Amino acid sequence: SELLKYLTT
Amino acid sequence: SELLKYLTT
Amino acid sequence: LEVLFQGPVNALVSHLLVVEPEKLYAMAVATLCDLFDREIVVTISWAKSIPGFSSLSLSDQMSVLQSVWMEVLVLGVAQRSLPLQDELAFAEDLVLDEEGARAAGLGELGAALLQLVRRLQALRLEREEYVLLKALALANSDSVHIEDAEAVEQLREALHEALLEYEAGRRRAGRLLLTLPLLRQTAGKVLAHFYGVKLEGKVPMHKLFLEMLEA
Amino acid sequence: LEVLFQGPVNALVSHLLVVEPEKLYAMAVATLCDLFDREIVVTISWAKSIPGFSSLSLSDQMSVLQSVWMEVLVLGVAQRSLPLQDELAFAEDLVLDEEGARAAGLGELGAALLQLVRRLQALRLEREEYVLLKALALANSDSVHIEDAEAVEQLREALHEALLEYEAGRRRAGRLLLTLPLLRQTAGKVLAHFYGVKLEGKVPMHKLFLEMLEA
Repeated sequence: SELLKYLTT
Repeated sequence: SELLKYLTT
Repeated sequence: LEVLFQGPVNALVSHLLVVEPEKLYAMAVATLCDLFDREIVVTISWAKSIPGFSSLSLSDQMSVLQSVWMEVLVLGVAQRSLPLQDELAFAEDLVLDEEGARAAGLGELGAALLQLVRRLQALRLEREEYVLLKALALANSDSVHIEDAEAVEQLREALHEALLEYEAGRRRAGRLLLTLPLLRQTAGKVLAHFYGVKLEGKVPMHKLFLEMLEA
Repeated sequence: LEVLFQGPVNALVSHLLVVEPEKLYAMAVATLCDLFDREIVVTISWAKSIPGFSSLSLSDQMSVLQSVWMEVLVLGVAQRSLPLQDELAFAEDLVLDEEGARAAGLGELGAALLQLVRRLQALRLEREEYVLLKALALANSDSVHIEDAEAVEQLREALHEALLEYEAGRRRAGRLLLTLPLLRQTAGKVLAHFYGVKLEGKVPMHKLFLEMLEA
């Protein structure tokens, strides 16, 4: 989730 | 120690 | 990026050297929590520059990262500490001996970390070898949550092949691979220690760091 | 025995096949404790038949064994479970699915073990490859208590070389080595579970098994 946000940046 | 006994058998 | 697997390996290796994350400063258990949180961010964008990684489904990118992130952080501390003796370079401004590390609330972690460092020192690891090894550890994940096992295996294989191709420019690759079991055990010790810190609830930790500890 | 490193590798490999321990019967957490105690005994005499091992100082033989014994036991369960599906062959008369293993008081260990088993299944490990890999895991110990690091490294190297020589009769060895990190993590999970059983104090355990858990 936080991880999803940095991955899909 | 038990280990020493089986190693030195 | 995937074309780097198709040409000669020197191009791949130079790419991995170029995307190596830059030195981090830390500004004493709360220091490491802050530093580790920031290295996760850096690690995420690093992963994205690994050829093949971004071709995995997002949820598999997620699973890999959340199972290897600490292995990558720990391997970075190790490369930075290779030229030193009985000291661990956590950052440009945070070098710590075993005593220094008890005092920053790390318990026996300093000893565990120096065991890895000595094992890599014995090899005289080159910088080229390190970035291929680091990429290979990413790709050797073993998450229970991986969906396309075949895709992760295929990326693992290309990175392994790159290491082989690199070493042939010839038992040396295997010697490198035989330090991975220790890298993974050491990382799991670091994880267990900081998960213990989570439970105490004294030290505040940022969102991303908590999320990765839960996983 | 050391002469097996000097001739052709087929002789070494046949020696390792001949000294493979025979099938063990188990006669339900106390069952595994009994079985694991007996497999330590078997493992000790197995180690002694590994060329080079007996040339280590006794105290280093001790350190190696007390840091890898569970890796060898776990790798034996894995080879025995390779032809099966979602089942773990702990013994000739003790095969267990994930449910069966919760019931024998193993918690999540069945899942951990099957993760290793699937990773080796993907490789289609041969019997020859397994005994070289098992010997190599012994020699890849990383005990903190090792005195002559150079001697352990030298034995590691010969066994690694044997695997290479074997595979050349050529990325295949490395693929094998990349399952070692998971083998060691899995073994450490099994250890942690049975150390927890020690503390409860319900289940009685034999001397040797307790001694190896303490170490």
